[PDB]
Amino acid sequence: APTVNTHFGKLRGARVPLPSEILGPVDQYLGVPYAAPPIGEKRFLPPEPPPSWSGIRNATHFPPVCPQNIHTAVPEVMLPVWFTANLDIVATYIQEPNEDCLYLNVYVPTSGAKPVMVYIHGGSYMEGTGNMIDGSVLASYGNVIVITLNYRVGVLGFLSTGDQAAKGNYGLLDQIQALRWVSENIAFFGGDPRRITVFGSGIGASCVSLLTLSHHSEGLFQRAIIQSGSALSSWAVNYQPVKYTSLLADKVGCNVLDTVDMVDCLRQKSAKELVEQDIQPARYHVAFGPVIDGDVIPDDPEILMEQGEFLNYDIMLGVNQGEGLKFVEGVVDPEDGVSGTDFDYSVSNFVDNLYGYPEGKDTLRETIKFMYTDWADRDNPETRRKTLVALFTDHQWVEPSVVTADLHARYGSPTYFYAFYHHCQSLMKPAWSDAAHGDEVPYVFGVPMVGPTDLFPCNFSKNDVMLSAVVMTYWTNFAKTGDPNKPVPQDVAWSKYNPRDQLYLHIGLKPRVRDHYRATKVAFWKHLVPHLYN
Amino acid sequence: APTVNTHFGKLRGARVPLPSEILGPVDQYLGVPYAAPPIGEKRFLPPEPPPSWSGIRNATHFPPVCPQNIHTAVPEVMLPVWFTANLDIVATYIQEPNEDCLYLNVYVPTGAKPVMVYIHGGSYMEGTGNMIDGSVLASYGNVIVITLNYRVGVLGFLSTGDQAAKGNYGLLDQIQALRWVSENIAFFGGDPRRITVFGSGIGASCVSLLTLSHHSEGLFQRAIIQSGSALSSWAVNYQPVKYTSLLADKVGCNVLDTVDMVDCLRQKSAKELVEQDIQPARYHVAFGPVIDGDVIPDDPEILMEQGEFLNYDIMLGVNQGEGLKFVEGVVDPEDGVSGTDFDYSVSNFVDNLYGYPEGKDTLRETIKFMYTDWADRDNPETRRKTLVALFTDHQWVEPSVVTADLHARYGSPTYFYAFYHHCQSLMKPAWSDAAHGDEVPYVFGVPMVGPTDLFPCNFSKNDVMLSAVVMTYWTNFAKTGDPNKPVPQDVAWSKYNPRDQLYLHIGLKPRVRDHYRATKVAFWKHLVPHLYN
Ligand SMILES: *[C@@H]1O[C@H](CO)[C@@H](O)[C@H](O)[C@H]1NC(C)=O
Ligand SMILES: *[C@@H]1O[C@H](CO)[C@@H](O)[C@H](O)[C@H]1NC(C)=O
Ligand SMILES: *[C@@H]1O[C@H](CO)[C@@H](O)[C@H](O)[C@H]1NC(C)=O
Ligand SMILES: *[C@@H]1O[C@H](CO)[C@@H](O)[C@H](O)[C@H]1NC(C)=O
Repeated sequence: APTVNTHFGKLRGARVPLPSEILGPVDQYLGVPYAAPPIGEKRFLPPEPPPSWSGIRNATHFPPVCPQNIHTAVPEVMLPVWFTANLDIVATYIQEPNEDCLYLNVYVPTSGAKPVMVYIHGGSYMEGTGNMIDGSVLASYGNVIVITLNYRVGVLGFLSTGDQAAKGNYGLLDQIQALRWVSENIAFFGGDPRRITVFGSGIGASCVSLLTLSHHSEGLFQRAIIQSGSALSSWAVNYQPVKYTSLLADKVGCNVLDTVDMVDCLRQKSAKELVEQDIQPARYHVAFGPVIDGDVIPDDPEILMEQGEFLNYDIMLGVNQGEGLKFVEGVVDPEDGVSGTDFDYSVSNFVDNLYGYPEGKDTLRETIKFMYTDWADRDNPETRRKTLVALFTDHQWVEPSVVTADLHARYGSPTYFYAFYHHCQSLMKPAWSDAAHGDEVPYVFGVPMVGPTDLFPCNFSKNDVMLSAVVMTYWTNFAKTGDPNKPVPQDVAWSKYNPRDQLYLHIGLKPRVRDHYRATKVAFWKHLVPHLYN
Repeated sequence: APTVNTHFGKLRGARVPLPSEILGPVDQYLGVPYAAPPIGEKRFLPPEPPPSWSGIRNATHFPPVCPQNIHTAVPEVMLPVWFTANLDIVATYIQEPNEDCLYLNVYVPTGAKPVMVYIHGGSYMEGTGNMIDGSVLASYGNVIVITLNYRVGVLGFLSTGDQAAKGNYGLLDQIQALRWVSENIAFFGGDPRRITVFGSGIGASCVSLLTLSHHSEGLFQRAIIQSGSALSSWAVNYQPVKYTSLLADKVGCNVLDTVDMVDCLRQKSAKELVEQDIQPARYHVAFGPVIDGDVIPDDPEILMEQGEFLNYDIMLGVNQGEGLKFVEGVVDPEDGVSGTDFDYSVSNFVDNLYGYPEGKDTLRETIKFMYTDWADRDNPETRRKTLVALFTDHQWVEPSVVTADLHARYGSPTYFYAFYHHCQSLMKPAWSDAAHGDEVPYVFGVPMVGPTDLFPCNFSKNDVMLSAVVMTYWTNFAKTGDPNKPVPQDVAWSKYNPRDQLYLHIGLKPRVRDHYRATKVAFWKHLVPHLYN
């Protein structure tokens, strides 16, 4: 009977033994309320502290997830491969969602106060839950506390009228609120409030990125790990909340004169209704997500990076070899190639969606075509496919991540960069593909140590286990000391990243330090492309 | 007393033994007239057959070279490094030039032998085949080597853009010299059926043009085009009318009627026409080959598409650092180039070649980007290398590749190379790679004789070994049209085609590679035309 005392009352967790003998068991406390339920008047309002309970509270079972619908259309590209490939298994987690969903899960190892790693999940700002990820392995192996949380998503989480009626960013405020709770209470679990690291993958990483740039998050956590995401990608921030919110208002018939009144009208509607609505944004953009409210996000995220807000965090970030898999998947023939006409089509469509037919568009389009053509093997259809993925991977992930890594390490503050060049073999993904979006997740959470799971049907080798131990060792070490190499040595040194040297860690079965990761491509998007048009 | 009978008379050459003991002696016949003197009425007229001579002609000494002046300004970048670095020694060859200068030199080893006809070239204004001694190439490769003299500068390429002066007289001289060889080299033990013509620099620009001419038909079978093309900005003069009239004004021979001004120009001393300081636009030529519609029927690129030169076996290539003189002015004592200096030269380059058209600003930044090493942005030494490469790629590599592509289009025999070696000397900065003309000494086997007045290089044993290799490749091509047959190296030089793009990397360790600087070549060929109108 594992019990822990907190500022709001006592709660009872469970001791669960890992299938692996070598790994020790963990005490896990599921469904701990970190805020008062955001329902009724509380909807579209910042989170409030949870009420206290007089007795011992049961933390044995998973709570309801936040209102969401996987069947309803959402941007496919934004979601991790493991997610879309296994929608059936995911559905078992999402069933019976409730607006009362602000809960978190805690995984504690069985010397001294332990570091705390707070994970932020994320599919597309519309879906997902921390429940899918079981932090037991990461906790027991690295001897740290692992936390997975649930936050308001979609309409309920990010609705904004662009004024005082609905400022937005409620999903982010929940994360802040969840972080305060950990800061004030994790000491009760044997956790160190002074050593708190927050990390996420994909959209989760975009959230982590934004948390580092916020005044509200100041003092709560010390380090961040930003995996395959940034505050700078086209779908990280919604620059038209007013447009998409009114579209919602019309669909539910909540159209009225005063924005204050229409928000109130939205409060009356069932939580289910607001979610189901088919509100599609412009391609590679988001209809409901973080906005620049002037409070939580005081300015354009890039400007905030220049101002130096997030320099007081130790930061580790990186990308995968083939993130943008879904960008070309539609157009790949059975021979695993892409035709020249198809290449020209995708490149042009890419320029259409991202740059929107500006002056000199014809000039840029040809320039993009040139940079991502392998002139040493012009005709090869397979290589044509690789470059096409690379085009999307570089633009949406690599360049924004690198710009972030540069701006953070500008004054020597601790920064680490990586490129993930390995992935499990599975039927979830075409055999010709490299490490795709989210493919780093299983190794971070030590899935090969437990073997194949319902969510990761991968056929893990001994090599997979070996790398997973390595990745976790790097990851937990960073949490403990802000240095990937200390204190637990590998049984290669991960060098610090600075704008001049540009050293990064190539993570694969063959690990090594390298420099200037795709710098020529990164330079193209950062420097040359802004010049070509206007 | 080495004597040979010809269609124009008997002539006696001299037999000279090579300093290398391994190499056998050669019979050399110097100053053989291949055309009637182009003087008086003959000036600015196509070459005519040489008159016969009744006695035995002495061919032991060099004849006068064509009218030229090395002191008078000519574009420095166009000239080979060995030439400009040793103007003093060059001057001894150029002394006493005479308008009666259409002579050639023959080098014969002691069955019928292949004939290699070399065409020299600095800038169309100067030079002579006399400077190059084909004895080594002849004795080692067992082939006949021929170096010729042709009309240069005003006398060689003056054009009024009409019938008064069609131009291309320098090329016509080369054609005429080739006819002479075709009809008479059999008397020397040569095979008229196996004739290869080759040249370096502007000389290579000529060979390229000869292959595209109707006039050259039937004369020669193979060509070796070294560090030159018919497509470079300075290969063809597209404003002959403009520069010719400038000359007329300076000599005071300017008139409305073209026939009369040409006639007046005939009156002037050969001396007067040469000395004149007439500078063309940068990287362009004031006097050179023109598109007359006869010798050069159309734009050289168009002629390539039409397929004129497909019936020739062709071998061509470039050097690693051709464009040395493009950046030499701007190199600091640290052997580096500053960013401001980098931006300056790149901007000036776009100014000269593209002439400030619309979207020049967009193009300028794109050039800057492509030739910046973003993996070592700050390095001043690397900035220097890229600056050399920019000029090297644009002026030599890309035009050469385009030529090689168009020739091998239907599978006709083509071979490509990149020369990645050079001798150590004071002629050239120590940091430099193989520069313009640096392949010449190895082609002509200079290391076999050791350092000469024209090539003060300190040749190592490695230099000798490579020179043997290069000559073996070269002479093999002359004999069979294949670099590998019949004499084996004791590496196989693969044929070049547009898809595979295989080339021979020539250095102390020769090897086959593919798609030589293809990304850079593709930039100049495909992307750059798009940016500006
Ligand atoms: C918690 O669950 C246990 C059974 O697992 C039950 O005995 C206990 O009464 C529950 N506590 C509360 C407060 O409901
Ligand atoms: C899973 O492993 C088995 C061997 O145990 C193999 O037959 C199968 O191909 C593997 N699956 C994938 C997707 O590689
Ligand atoms: C032939 O010419 C050479 C020039 O090198 C001269 O020295 C020689 O005396 C001449 N011989 C005769 C027989 O005229
Ligand atoms: C002369 O040769 C030596 C090596 O034998 C070399 O180090 C030196 O640079 C050479 N000097 C010149 C002027 O070629």
